[PDB]
Amino acid sequence: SNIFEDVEFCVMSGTQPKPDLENRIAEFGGYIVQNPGPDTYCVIAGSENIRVKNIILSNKHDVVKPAWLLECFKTKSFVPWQPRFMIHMCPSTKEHFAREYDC
Amino acid sequence: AGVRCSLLRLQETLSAADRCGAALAGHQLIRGLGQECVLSSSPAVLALQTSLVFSRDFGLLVFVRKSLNSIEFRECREEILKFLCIFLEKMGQKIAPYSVEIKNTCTSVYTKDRAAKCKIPALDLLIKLLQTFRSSRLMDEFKIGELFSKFYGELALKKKIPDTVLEKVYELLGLLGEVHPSEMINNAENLFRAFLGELKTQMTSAVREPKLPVLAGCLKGLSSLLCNFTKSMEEDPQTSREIFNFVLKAIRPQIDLKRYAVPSAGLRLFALHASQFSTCLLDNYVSLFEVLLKWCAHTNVELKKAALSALESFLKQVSNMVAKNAEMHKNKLQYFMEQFYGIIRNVDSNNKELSIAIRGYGLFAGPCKVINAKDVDFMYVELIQRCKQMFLTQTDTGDDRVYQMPSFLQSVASVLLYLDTVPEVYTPVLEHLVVMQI
Amino acid sequence: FIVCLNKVTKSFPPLADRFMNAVFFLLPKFHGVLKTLCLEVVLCRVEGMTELYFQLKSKDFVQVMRHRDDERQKVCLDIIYKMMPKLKPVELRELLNPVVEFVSHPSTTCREQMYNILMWIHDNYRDPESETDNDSQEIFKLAKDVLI
Amino acid sequence: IHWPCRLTIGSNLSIRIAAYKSILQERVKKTWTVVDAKTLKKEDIQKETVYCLNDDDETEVLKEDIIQGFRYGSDIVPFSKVDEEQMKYKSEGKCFSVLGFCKSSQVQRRFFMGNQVLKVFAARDDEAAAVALSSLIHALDDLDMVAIVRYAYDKRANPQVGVAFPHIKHNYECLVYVQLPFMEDLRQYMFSSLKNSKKYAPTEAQLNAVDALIDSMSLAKKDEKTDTLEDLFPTTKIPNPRFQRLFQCLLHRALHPREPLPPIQQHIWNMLNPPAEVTTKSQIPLSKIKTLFPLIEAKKKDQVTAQEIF
Amino acid sequence: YKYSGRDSLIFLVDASKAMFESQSEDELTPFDMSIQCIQSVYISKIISSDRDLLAVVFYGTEKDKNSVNFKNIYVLQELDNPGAKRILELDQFKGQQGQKRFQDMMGHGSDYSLSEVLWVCANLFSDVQFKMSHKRIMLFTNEDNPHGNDSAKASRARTKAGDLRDTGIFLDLMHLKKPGGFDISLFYRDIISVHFEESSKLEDLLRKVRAKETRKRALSRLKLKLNKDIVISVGIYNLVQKALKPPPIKLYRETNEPVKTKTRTFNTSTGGLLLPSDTKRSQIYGSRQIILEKEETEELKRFDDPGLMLMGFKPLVLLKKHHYLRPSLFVYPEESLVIGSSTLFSALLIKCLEKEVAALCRYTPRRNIPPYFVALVPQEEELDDQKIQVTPPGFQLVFLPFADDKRKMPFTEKIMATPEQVGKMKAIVEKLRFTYRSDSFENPVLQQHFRNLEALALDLMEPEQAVDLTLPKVEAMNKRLGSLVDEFKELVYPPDY
DNA sequence: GTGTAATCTACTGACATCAGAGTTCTTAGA
DNA sequence: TCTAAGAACTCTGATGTCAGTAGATTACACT
Repeated sequence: SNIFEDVEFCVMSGTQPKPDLENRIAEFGGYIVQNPGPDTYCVIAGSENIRVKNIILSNKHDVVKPAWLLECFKTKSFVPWQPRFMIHMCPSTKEHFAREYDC
Repeated sequence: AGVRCSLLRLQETLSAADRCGAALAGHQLIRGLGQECVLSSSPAVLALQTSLVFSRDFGLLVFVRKSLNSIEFRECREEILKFLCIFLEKMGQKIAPYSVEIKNTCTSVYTKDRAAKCKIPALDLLIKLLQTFRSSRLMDEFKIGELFSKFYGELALKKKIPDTVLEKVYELLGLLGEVHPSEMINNAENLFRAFLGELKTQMTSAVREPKLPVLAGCLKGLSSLLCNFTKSMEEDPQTSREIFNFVLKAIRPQIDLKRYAVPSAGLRLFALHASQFSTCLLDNYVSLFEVLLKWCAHTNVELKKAALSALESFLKQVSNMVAKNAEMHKNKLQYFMEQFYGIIRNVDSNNKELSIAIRGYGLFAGPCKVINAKDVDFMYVELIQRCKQMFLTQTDTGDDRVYQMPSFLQSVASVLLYLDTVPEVYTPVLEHLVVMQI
Repeated sequence: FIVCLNKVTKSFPPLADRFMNAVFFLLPKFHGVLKTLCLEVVLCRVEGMTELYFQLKSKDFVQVMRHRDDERQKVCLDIIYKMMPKLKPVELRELLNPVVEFVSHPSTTCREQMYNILMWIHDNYRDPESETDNDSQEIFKLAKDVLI
Repeated sequence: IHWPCRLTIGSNLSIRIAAYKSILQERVKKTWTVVDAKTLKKEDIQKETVYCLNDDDETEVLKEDIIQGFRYGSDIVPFSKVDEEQMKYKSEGKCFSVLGFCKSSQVQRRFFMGNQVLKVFAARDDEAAAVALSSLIHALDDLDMVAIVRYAYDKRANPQVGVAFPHIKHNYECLVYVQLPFMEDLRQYMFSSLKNSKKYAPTEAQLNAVDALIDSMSLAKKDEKTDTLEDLFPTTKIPNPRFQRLFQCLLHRALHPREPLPPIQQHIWNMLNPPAEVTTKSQIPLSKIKTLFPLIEAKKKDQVTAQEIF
Repeated sequence: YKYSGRDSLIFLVDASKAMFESQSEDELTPFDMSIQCIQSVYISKIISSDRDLLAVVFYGTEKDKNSVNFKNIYVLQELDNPGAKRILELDQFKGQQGQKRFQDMMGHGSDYSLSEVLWVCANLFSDVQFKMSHKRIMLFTNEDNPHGNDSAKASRARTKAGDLRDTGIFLDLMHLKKPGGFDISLFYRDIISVHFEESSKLEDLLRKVRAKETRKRALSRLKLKLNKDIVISVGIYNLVQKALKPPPIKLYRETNEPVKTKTRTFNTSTGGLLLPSDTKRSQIYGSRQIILEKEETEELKRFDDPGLMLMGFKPLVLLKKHHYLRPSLFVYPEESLVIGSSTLFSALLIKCLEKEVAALCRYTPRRNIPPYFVALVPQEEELDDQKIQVTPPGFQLVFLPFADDKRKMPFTEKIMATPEQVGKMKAIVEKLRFTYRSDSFENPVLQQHFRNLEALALDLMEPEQAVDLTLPKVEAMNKRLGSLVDEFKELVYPPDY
């Protein structure tokens, strides 16, 4: 898969094998980032860690369901994000959803 | 040849589990490899060893470059680079197809590892590799300029760099100029400033104990550096003066130095490049000459070997120096021609010290001919009767020839080198002595 | 401590036993020339201790044996020798797996000790009382092969 | 700095308290500016810092790719800075609140754990407050107790616990505060004792010798029958020789262009040394010492004089 | 003991069907008790003594793994420096589902032999390479008779245990819990160094303490010289230090690697690189600029050869506590340098204590340092409570302040109190007493930082959010003092705030 | 020369520590 | 009508320290 390349992730949790989450991402080539800076696309976590609680306490990132990326792996095509695919969103996505969602 | 199996197992050791345990197995495995393939003698099997050691799909260099992330293999890296060092000697210049890869291994290891125990040998191998591959065109493809860049940068990382690794760093910055002067043409002056300055700090100290080994490295690097990029009769009162007074400072053992690297290296500096300092030599002639003779007899064999060369150079440079001008009479006819004369004529000193003394009687044949011709033949005489009493001793076995007639022949050569006439009446004696030496 | 003990035992086996627990416990710690001395102390009395094979595999005696250090290897093969009559076969197999390695080694003395080991194997295991012990058969085969 | 704070005792007895600093290891005012040789311009040098990964000397971008970690045993936690402010232990603020009162000897001279010693005085112009504090002070004094108060300069500063010592001067009563250790700070050591001196054995000759000594060299002796001893070494009024040397050096380096530095001015050394009279009294007692103890050798070191001429 | 040596504690739990599922009641579980103990002590050691060694090994199990391939012994994690990747492993077993995992991975609890178990632990301590300061083994069992059946196994056990006692290893078991069977004279009176069903010694191993320690490390050894001829060998040790948080380390985003800072200094006029020689120090006074050699900028401090310079002696009333400067240090002779000097140290100590007077001196802790004036106030030992060291005997180091420190106070006038309100304040101050022990409190900051560290390390659901004695217990002061605040309001307070 | 000692000097882990630099607060303040 | 200067504290980075370890260097020594 030459799709997830140029797209940079953050598998902050996952233990579904967590170290295999990024591996599956790796044959898809998704750019693997251990700690999300302002550049990264979104953050992926199979549960909540205290760092997850942090990045919730600072909305500067987009926080995702575990199942969503698996579905995009089972679409053989990136599935752009949808309300269920998230478990928290950033203020840029919230202002976008103030155009794009019922409240 | 078990080298192949042993090596094969070495790359296995990379992936074993108990890394802190796989380490010991690997380390004495590589020691076994070294012992096996340094002993080898058959010029056939030796090639097989070499091509397995520097092999690619496996082999010692790939083992280093790939076992370099871990810290559990410090001892293994150490031994593997040491074994490279020995190998490089054992098959000098044959390794020619692998020199580039060895250099990349050396620089890689120096950049990566932390503990000095692996850096010291790493730099050592570059020192050996450079020192042995001077002539060949291989020299151009070490990208020596980049090497100077990298290590010059290393010289400025807040001086955290440990002591011995710093001494070797200075060694390499030095010998780097020597091996390939052409690439250093625009960088040398900076390096001179570096060495001069850091030497100043490290030996013109005020509070800090002299980092002795650092100093030894510094001035030896300086020695290597002067081989090209000379520094005499150009900006002498600054540049040469600093170098020289530092050399004096090194030579002088203002206290009994129980360790010997510093004086030894200093003597070597003076020996190989008194040609630069010829101007200022006469300034301190008394002190220099005194210190050198007094230094000529300590027990350290390497030190004695340094001392004799030093005196030889001193006398030679002084002798060349007087041959140009007529004020240094109050120098020879006040200090030299009397002190070494008094050595010969009175002492019961060492054989070696006697030899250097006779040398000294010679090397000043020049000034003798400049000042008074009528003494030249007189000293010729005196020397040849010295010969006549040192060869006709009627078979004094084991004591008399031991170190002498080499010297006397050296001397008679020196003196005849400036005789105007020929004392033909004495001449046949001379060639009789020559035959005796033969 | 090891040096003192070695110098003691070098003319007196018996005293070792009282300290040999420590002798073993300290074994894997040391490296270098003192290792030789430690295993020498082990040698001085190897003929008596029961369950020495277990205690000896404890420290990596197999991996200890592989090291290129002539004296260390000589004492190690001698250790092998003396404990030969007492060790059960199922593990003499694993123990001879690295002994057989020393066919290629250069220390002539070391090879002499090897061949002594394998001589003894061959002499005392020829045609074992029971064929069922495939371990015994394999040991005999390997010994024969190297001795040939 | 006039620091005012609310001396808090209980939840309903706030008192405005004015905090002041008493003793602080003074640091020289302005640092040695680093300047380039032979040009002597400050602006010509950049102490720039660069962060580089260990692999192949890859240079990492200065101030947005590095996130701080911590060591927890073998591995490194990727902590951060944002998470730092989100989890750091907050606090209300000044919170100079009295935890309690305790005996003098309940705290000891040794244990003071301070950077600096505050002086704890009344916010001016509120007399009733001042007398209230004064009541506090006397009461602690005669009853010979001390106070232990949570202290904090402000937010974003680590809190702090230590003694509130109360002080009296005929011009004014005083209250002073010193850091006293938190538990993690205290250390414990065995220190094999001495009165088991079966190997040291201070014989009576040595004993009364040292008696004669410590009496003889008494740096202080009563004067004026007022028991104000011969404290002609107050050390309290004595200028810090460090600063003396520093200003002297700056001088001689100014009044002259390049010249080698001087030695210590003899008046400084006279200043630091004890007043002569003690030295005069000292020779005989030490003289008797030298014959009454064993004094096996020791070692020494070197300098540039290790290879400096003359 | 040998400093580089380290403290090593191996852990060893009875893995039989014995206590894997005793659960007589429904409030605890002996395995869930031991695992809690191990997790707790191990996390405590993480922060506490991060350099030490721990190991966990269960015995009697059905699966097998050890160095020697014995039967029924499983080394869960070998002796290694503590780390998270191990607390994770232990936690994997904490729980009813956790105990299901434990039983279905290694075994319900097979037959065993503590003789062999001790053999195993012995080999473990042997295998390590670093030097070991103390070596301690903790059983976690309750079968107070390991086996009453095959006595030969018991004889072998006593033999080997005596050996381990002789090889330099101690051993200790905390009797966890058994219905009855809560005795140590049955087979262990000769093993460990009256009795009941639960161990007090295991209670504190849950106390969860998390400071850190350093051993008897001399801060600096300097030679106290009475005069220019008599010198004694003193070790300046330290007894309070204000532990700051462990200094953080810089890491890369994408890989959490170390980042190896590389600060340097270089030219602005050209892209050159100033080597350390090529810099000068400078000040600005009197509108004129100043130059010194970098060597000189430290030469400007050389004042005295390192050591201590005792001048005189001084009446302890005069060393006023009012002018503390830095934490004090401690003085105690080091026999190593000047042999016998300990005698003179003792002499000074005894005599000064007897004649109740200080000893003033000049302190040059290291080269290149200006001297300060410090007093050698002697200290008597105290042991009374349990004959254990409390205040070590010797001299203190009260640094005496310098004139540049007094910080002249902004003079204000005094107003004495009236004996009435001070007479009541006597009652106030009496009421709120409390004995202050030295180790009463903790840094909330250091403690919470360490906590948050474990929190992030172990992927916990929550930070621990420690509650720390530093904050006052407000209701206690409101209550135990009574409403006397209004009393002092009506005594010495008018309407204004 | 050759070979074995004895022993100085190194490096490192680790721990204190000055200084240096980043940061919030009062006065004097267009 | 408000803008710097110091303050202060904390934090970071080097410098120097101490114990330990072990290497290589240097003395000693062989009839």
